[PDB]
Amino acid sequence: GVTQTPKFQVLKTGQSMTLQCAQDMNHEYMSWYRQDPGMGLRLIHYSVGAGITDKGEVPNGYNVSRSTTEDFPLRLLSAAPSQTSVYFCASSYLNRDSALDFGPGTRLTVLEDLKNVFPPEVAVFEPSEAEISHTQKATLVCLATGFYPDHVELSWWVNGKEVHSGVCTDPQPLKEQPALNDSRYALSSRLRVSATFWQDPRNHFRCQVQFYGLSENDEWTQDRAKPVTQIVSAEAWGR
Amino acid sequence: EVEQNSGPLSVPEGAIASLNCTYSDRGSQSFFWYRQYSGKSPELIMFIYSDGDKEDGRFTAQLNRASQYVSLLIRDSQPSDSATYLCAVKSGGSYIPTFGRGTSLIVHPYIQNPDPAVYQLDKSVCLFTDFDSQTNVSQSKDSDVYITDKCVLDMRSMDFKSNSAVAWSNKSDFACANAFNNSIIPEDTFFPSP
Amino acid sequence: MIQRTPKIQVYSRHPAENGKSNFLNCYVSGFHPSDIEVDLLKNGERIEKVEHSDLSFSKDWSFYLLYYTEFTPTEKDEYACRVNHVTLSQPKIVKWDRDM
Amino acid sequence: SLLMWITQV
Amino acid sequence: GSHSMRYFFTSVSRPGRGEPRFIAVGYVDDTQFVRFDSDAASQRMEPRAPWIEQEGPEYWDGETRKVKAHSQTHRVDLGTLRGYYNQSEAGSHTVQRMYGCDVGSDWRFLRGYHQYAYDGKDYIALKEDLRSWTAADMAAQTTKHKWEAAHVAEQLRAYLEGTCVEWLRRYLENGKETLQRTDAPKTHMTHHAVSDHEATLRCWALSFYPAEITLTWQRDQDTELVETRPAGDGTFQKWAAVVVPSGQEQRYTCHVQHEGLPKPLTLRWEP
Repeated sequence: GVTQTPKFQVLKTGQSMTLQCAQDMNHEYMSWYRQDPGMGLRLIHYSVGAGITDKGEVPNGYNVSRSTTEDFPLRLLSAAPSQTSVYFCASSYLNRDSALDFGPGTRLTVLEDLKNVFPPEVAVFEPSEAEISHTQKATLVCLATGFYPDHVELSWWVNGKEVHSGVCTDPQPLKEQPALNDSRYALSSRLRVSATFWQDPRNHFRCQVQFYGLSENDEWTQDRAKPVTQIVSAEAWGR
Repeated sequence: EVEQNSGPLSVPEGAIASLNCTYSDRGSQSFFWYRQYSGKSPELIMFIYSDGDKEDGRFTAQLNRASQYVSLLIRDSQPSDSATYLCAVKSGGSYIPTFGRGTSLIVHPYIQNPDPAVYQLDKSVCLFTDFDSQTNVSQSKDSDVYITDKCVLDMRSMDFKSNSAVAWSNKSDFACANAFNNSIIPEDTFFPSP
Repeated sequence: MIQRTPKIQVYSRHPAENGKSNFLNCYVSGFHPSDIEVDLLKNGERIEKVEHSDLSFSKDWSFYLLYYTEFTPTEKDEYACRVNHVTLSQPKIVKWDRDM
Repeated sequence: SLLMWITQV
Repeated sequence: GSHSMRYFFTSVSRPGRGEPRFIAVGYVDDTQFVRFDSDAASQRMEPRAPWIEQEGPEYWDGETRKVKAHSQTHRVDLGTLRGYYNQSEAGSHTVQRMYGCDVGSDWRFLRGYHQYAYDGKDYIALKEDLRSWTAADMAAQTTKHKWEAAHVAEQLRAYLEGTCVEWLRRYLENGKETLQRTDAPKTHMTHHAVSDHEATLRCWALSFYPAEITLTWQRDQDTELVETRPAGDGTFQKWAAVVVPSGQEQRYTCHVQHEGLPKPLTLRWEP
């Protein structure tokens, strides 16, 4: 299908970056959309084939090139805070009935200063004894707290295998200081299993939060550790 | 060009979800429905070009060129159908499909045997769980207390859905009895004393 | 993999009159593939400012092409068209006969 | 004016 | 009278030389009016006639975008057709496409066309009904089933019966004095000896438009006939010859039929 890299990115105002988009389906048509809370999908640039690109609804601040069938990179010339968005690459054939095929997407956050970037603290809280006797079930909750920007992927792992059955994660995080403009975030998730599975001490439960922040490329002069891209896990065993 | 009400639209599990989308250009040729889960990419469900109905499993696209609208009906709606549904239209004078802003659909699960309860698990965490789908959890009065919105989990192997809401605070004032005072809780909600 | 040999016709736009302005044409047609080399010659020397039409084809899929240039024919000057193609092992010269 | 909708072989 | 608009596309692969060659040309009747060449400097659909130049920037951006989209389709098709016939990467191959529409005396739709060739051979063509495909071999039957599934015929039939005829009528009104003219052939005969007993009679037709013309000999065998050829100024030329026994040239006649001539001409040479 359509691949695009990177999936998350932090930039400081004024930096350049190129969002890659590649497809292996010999689509003639290729496009770049941005998606923002209030405004839906808006078209940046498109290309009906190699050697032609065209402007969309919101082209300003962006460049594209189409020198090959497969690739259609989007360059940000001088990163601005208003370019903070989710970016989708979309390609299709040229039949009347051809539908767009969208890439996984690229969450970009452009900041004035990188000092607000923090990774998450992660904690697993074990099930209530009262829940176990009352419902014959055991709910673990995981809290991911104090992170910025909102660039996290939470997952539950049971005995080394990722699980989706009996999992709820919040669609959006909470602002810890809702008044403050550059507020750090909190996210929660639940893993529910039967009491039989929890109370068995052989079983091992891990809440994993992949945080996307700075790279080795970026500079860091602060006293605290560089808030790099990292996986932060919290653990639990049965009782 | 292409208009869509944003929602959210609430539908009970099992009922028909009805999503609409109008368009201004009579020269429109093909019409598309994409589904986008929260934090994921839009994915095609189905397209339609000829006037009438088109069935594909639980989905039915409906096109009416005289009144200039496209519809998506979802029979036997499930909680996993909760998503943003994007309408797109391709036309005669361009290769660019025209998108509507998308309609958010939430399908509330049918809880068979409601068992509303508030359990206790730096920081302590209270879990308001097993409650009815008509219960709306409200945000906190106090700012040091954080409360998440209700969340639907699905234990596949046992076919058991469950609503849940989490709350926490580092304050020693905070207790699980206090947690959800601002919400209209069910009258017979279980509050154990560990 | 089928190949077709070009048919060459060398001629003038108007009926030739000595010491009078005209055009010299070389019309190559019926060939395949499209890759072809066409020069117009004056007394065995390649003429430099030679224009050509945009590649098109006939109902049988074979290509046709008009190569042309401006010239003033005289009694003694000899004009030709030299054409090379994969079907031809050597470049083929066709002399301009003013009654063909 | 050229064709618009083109489908690959 | 009867009129037509055709587009001709030539796509050629260039192994180990990168980008394939793409050439596109548009005709109204026998008059070329537009072209695109991937090797040209502009990368635009360019005018090749005076009457088309009065179309505004919107037309040229649209056609350029459309032709660039044709080239991208064709670029992929070369690779796909290579796979179907299991051919090497190192050989050059050619794809051709022709489409267009006819109109009668009343300027209403008459017929439409969409044909497609690989290495100078029929691959797949749309029938006169405009709903159905002729596939020339097993590889083109794959393309047939794929184009039936994607409703290609329906989409082409919409273009051929609608857009194609509307733009043809528009070009016929814009280039009226070029396209609705009919130049009759100017004719003469030449005689040359080849022998004591034989002699060539050549019959000429010059400065005629359009190119459809018939030259035939009559007595009361050894007939040569060249391919109709462009003069380079919009008009066409053709000659026909016969080798005849000398002293009997008076009994041979050349016959010329052309829509510019109100009645067909008979030409005779006498010693």
